[PDB]
Amino acid sequence: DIVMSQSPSSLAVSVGEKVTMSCKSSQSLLYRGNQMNYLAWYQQKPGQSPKLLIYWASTRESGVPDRFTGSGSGTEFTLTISSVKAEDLTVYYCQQYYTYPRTFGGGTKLEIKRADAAPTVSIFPPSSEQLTSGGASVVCFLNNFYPKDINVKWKIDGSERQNGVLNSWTDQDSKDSTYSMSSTLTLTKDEYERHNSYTCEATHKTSTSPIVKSFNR
Amino acid sequence: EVQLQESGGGLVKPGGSLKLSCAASGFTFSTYAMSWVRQTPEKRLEWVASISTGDNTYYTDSVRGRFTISRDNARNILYLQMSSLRSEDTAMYFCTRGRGDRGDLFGYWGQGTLVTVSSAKTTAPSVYPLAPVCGSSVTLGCLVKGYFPEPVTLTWNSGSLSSGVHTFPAVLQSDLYTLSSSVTVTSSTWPSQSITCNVAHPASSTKVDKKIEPRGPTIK
Repeated sequence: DIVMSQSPSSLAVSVGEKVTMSCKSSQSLLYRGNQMNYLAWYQQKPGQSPKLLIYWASTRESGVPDRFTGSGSGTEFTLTISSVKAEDLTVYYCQQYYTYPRTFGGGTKLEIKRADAAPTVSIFPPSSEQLTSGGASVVCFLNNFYPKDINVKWKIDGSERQNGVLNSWTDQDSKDSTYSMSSTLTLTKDEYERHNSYTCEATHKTSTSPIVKSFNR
Repeated sequence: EVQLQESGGGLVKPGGSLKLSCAASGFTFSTYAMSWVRQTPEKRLEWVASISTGDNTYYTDSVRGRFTISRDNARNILYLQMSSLRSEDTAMYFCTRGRGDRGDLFGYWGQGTLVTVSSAKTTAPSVYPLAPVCGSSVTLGCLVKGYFPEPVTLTWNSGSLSSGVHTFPAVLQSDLYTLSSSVTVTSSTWPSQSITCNVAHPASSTKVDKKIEPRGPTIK
């Protein structure tokens, strides 16, 4: 294919900052005939369609603010925002239209820097109600942490279980710029009752050791 | 000025068929190349097909021989006929118009129409209260497990409890969605004051309330 790669996939930014996004091309997009790069950038705000931002690598679309600037050539392209505004905190996609199939980069999301915060971790045994139906989900909330990178391990009677884990991550909170995560371990009731110690352990850069939350059945 | 509006999206079973339409207005439609571009649940953008100003069509391999892009200049509409639908085809489908009278550069996009391809049966969620186990604040929760299709609506105390709430995006496992929500309050607030999980699933037409009961020894 012609493969488009964007780096990094996410970027922590402060309002008023100058930021730069990379888009790389697996084959050159520079057409010799007219010296144009067949490369476009799009912005996509939450709930909205992508909107064309830049084309021919460096031509701003009309009504696109001067702080947006595209550059580069061949296989290496750059989207620069002079001074980022809050409404710029979103996903940007590069796209080649040099050949078919038209192909997109995976996008770069801009997010707000805020200062690191430790997760608040909570573990919940299966409800008696779910138990009656022969199911047993164990739920762990990891709330209000920063940065977004986090790891959760389930340990049952001291040993690690990976199958049957369902994870979910919030978007950056609009009020406090923190992240939260939900981890659900679903067992059969029978298997839940073959064990005693259930442990949710969170590895986050705010601690050199795991944050552990446990209960005994 | 330029308006694009997609329609015809919906839920279908694998192997199913659909026809999307894209109503255009506010420009000379015959002048422009048009396209369909989809956005997957993973939020990847995938070009699906393009049609030239002279009815030449272009497809991405995955939909070749299954989808057909067409235009009707007399009515200013672009179509995408979809057949033999697959799980992978699940996406938001956008129609686009070329930026200029030249090529198919995606200059203008509609707001999209959603296509879901799933073999799941319509399923009401199981809603379980999550009570804290063995201070200053306390975190309660609600697990909304195994439902289809999206969406559900979850409130705490009918909407009264709004701050300290996290509701996690639905996630798919075994063709069913699971969602959860946490609510964090003052320890003196609960269990002194009642707290209840309200889940609505408007498709199975179910509405469920779940009071979070505090754990403790009124054990036998």
